[PDB]
Amino acid sequence: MNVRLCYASQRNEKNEDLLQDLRDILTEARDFNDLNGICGVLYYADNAFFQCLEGEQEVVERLFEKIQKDQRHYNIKWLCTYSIDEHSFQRWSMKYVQRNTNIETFFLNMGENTFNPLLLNQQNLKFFLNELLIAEQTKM
Ligand SMILES: Cc1cc2nc3c(=O)[nH]c(=O)nc-3n(C[C@H](O)[C@H](O)[C@H](O)COP(=O)(O)O)c2cc1C
Repeated sequence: MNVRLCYASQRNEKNEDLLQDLRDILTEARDFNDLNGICGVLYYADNAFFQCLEGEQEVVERLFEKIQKDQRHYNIKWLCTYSIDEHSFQRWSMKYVQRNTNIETFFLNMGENTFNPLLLNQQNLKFFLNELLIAEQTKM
């Protein structure tokens, strides 16, 4: 089974150098994901991560277990795991997306002015993933 797994987490602010942490996370993620048949997107804004992992169920669940142990975030909240009929994020071992006015417009239009993916219902999380898919990747 191929699956998409999504979660949200909090930036651990004990870590002072966020810019280097994001570089390190994306370096590690792109290396491992490429070697293990995983793709997806990492969204970062307002001290919170949202990630979607796509790939074979066992490798994706194993990677999510490893990510839970990572001291660069805390308060990991699993949002969904479902089987997928297409790999939407196959262009990227790990796409990087930051907040932009289109994503802010998306949240405002559906009434969620916190811009917090953790608050989205199943349908709105699918729409949020669409925004992350069409967003121009942020070059790190
Ligand atoms: C928000 C976030 C997202 C991450 N995404 C991935 C990823 O997609 N793939 C990956 O291999 N590592 C990712 N990591 C990194 C792993 O958690 C990190 O490389 C791992 O802790 C190294 O584990 P090890 O010491 O067992 O090698 C991520 C880390 C964070 C904080």
